Amino acid sequence: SPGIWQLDCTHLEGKVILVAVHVASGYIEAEVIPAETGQETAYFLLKLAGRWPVKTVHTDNGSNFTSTTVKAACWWAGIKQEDGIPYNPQSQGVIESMNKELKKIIGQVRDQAEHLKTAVQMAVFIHNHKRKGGYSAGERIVDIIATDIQT
Amino acid sequence: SSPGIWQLDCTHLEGKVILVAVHVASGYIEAEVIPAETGQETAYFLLKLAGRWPVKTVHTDNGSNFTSTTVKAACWWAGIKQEDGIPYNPQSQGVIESMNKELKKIIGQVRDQAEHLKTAVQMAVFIHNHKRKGYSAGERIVDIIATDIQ
Ligand SMILES: O=C1Cc2ccccc2/C1=C\c1ccc2c(c1C(=O)O)OCO2
Ligand SMILES: O=C1Cc2ccccc2/C1=C\c1ccc2c(c1C(=O)O)OCO2
Ligand SMILES: O=C1Cc2ccccc2/C1=C\c1ccc2c(c1C(=O)O)OCO2
Ligand SMILES: O=C1Cc2ccccc2/C1=C\c1ccc2c(c1C(=O)O)OCO2
Repeated sequence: SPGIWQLDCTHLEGKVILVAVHVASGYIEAEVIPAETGQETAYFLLKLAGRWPVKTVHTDNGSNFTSTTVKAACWWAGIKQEDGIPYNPQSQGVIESMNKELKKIIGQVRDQAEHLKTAVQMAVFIHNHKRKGGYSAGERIVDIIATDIQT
Repeated sequence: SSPGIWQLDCTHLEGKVILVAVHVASGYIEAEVIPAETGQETAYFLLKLAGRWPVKTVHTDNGSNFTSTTVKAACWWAGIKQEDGIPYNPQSQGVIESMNKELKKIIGQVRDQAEHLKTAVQMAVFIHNHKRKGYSAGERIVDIIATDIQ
């Protein structure tokens, strides 16, 4: 469970925002891409798994589930690729809520940056630092993974 | 003071620039390929970093990025103390130089498995961070920051 991530893809300004959520903590990484292809998704997972211990990924849709490039990246990085089917239905709502939160932050900083990608990274910054402890998502992920290392 | 300190490091390969941030206390890195090191690239890269780890201090890699107003804007935004990168401890220039070689060596060993340099560079970041030294850099940074919170 310290190793489970969920991929999430949302839209804004006719661009695509790919998001990985660390399910246990709510911590995210996100990027702007021109379209969600297998190649983007695979490259994004390679980045994530080099930066956090990614054991399992719940892919956002069936195309990325099926994608050969995605499977190659998952194999390369040691990731157990899974579907992202909400066998707990509160899953669709939690994600939908995140997407709305993120878009609201992106809107609040909209003005401080010329490009959408800068706004998105500002929104990642704010989401990850936001106090619940009240511990933030960033503190939780570190706490979860550190606990896990000492066992 | 050590859990928040990062060092910027810029190196070259295949006519492109590899921008690296090293968590000084753990050796853990993030890195990107850019067409050229500009203030804007450096500022955007720092914004990314500080959204993903608690970045308190950055030692910039050179005086241009030290001076750059875009880099100062991103440091301000993200709450980062921008410092110089003067190796007051000389054991620094040597540690950074070794890393760059280690990275290029890893990039060379994977270079065949990916069409693009960016992919090879992220493979290298993956290999460096996971390498057992037997704790890894990725293990160390989590333990350093966890200890700090608690
Ligand atoms: O003006 C500000 C304040 C600020 C605070 C934090 C980060 C960036 C910026 C910033 C501009 C900017 C800078 C670099 C970029 C970039 C943009 C942008 O305007 O989108 O796009 C890609 O690299
Ligand atoms: O530990 C981590 C991992 C991480 C990853 C990304 C962002 C923050 C953090 C983080 C901690 C943290 C969190 C929120 C904060 C904050 C701190 C902090 O510096 O302790 O101070 C302001 O709001
Ligand atoms: O073939 C493989 C094996 C592999 C293992 C891990 C990650 C990528 C790849 C990969 C290809 C690839 C995929 C996406 C990319 C990308 C490349 C590339 O070939 O550089 O460049 C940008 O997005
Ligand atoms: O805890 C962290 C943070 C982190 C950030 C980035 C990469 C790895 C890790 C990491 C741990 C880890 C490290 C090396 C390994 C390894 C593990 C692991 O999965 O625990 O298993 C194989 O070599």
